[PDB]
Amino acid sequence: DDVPPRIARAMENEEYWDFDIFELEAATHNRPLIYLGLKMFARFGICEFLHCSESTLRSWLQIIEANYHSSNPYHNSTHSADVLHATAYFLSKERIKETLDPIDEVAALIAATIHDVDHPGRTNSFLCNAGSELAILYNDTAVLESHHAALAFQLTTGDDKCNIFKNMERNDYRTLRQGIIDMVLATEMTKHFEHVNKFVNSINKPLATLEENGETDKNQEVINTMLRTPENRTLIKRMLIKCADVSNPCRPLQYCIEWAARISEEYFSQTDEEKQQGLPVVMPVFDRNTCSIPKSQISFIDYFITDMFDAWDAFVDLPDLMQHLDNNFKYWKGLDEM
Ligand SMILES: Nc1nc(Cl)nc2c1ncn2Cc1cccc(OCC(F)F)c1
Ligand SMILES: [Mg+2]
Ligand SMILES: [Zn+2]
Repeated sequence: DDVPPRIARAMENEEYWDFDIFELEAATHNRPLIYLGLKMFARFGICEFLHCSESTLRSWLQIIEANYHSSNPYHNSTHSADVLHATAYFLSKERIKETLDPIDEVAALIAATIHDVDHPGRTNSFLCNAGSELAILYNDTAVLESHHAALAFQLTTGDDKCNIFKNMERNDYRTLRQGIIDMVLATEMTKHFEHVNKFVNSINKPLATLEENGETDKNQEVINTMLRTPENRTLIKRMLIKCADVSNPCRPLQYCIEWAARISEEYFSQTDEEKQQGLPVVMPVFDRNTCSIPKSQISFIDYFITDMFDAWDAFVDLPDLMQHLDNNFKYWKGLDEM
């Protein structure tokens, strides 16, 4: 409650898509997650649902944020707080509100908070080629995604101070734990097109078919019943976390550029280590000595962002994100000048 003024002023317009996440980063001194988590979890009423104290939530955010590595240019707690902001924005949209249940909202907001915890600033493919402890521990399969969810549950339930789940009932926790794990694991790159195509095929195309019939009261209930199944709610949750995770190209230009520099610097660090250690170079284009950041951002947006956000926008209606996406794409194209 008693927040200092600059951090309070940094968190004023957090329902809005335009949000100065880097000012929140500077004002909190690399602690944006704990302050933005407290406000978001309070506004959604999360501890009322989980029956946790404000003091149990505080310790939980603390130990989760602590295990985010500040030395990572991108994969630090500021990224998680940003993904929490985009997650809350999507939940607040009319289509998600009338489709998802309160337990899903709780699963999404916790999942955004924990989804990259203890990221080492290296890709899964780096850890497998290096034979890292977590690649041997997780058998080269979704190495970091399994670690994030597992460590998050180790930190939460391992201590009575941090366990925000301790006052829940048996069945509710099993359902909520399975929801979090599924959203955290869905962020793995190799499953990108699989999760996008399942969303298009099972949601967008069926929903577009039924919208051709009309705006009938009996028709809306068929649409409501179809979307609200457990299978389709899972597919929406995977899409929502996946979009929030890589929402930075749909941000205001000033933030879009900062996120590009951070993730690029992070991939250049891995490339310097791979050449030094003799490891196979998994991202050859991302070398600080040869990489055109604007052109790599264009390739990134064409490969992962454009179709995914096209489908998500067709479902949720996200005009501001697509307008920013267009403006940012044109900015990158305009910097060539050659
Ligand atoms: N602006 C960005 N540019 C680049 Cl080069 N990578 C980014 C960016 N924002 C997040 N990432 C991380 C990333 C990298 C590759 C794929 C990816 O996919 C999202 C899902 F498929 F895993 C996310
Ligand atoms: Mg991740
Ligand atoms: Zn992430």
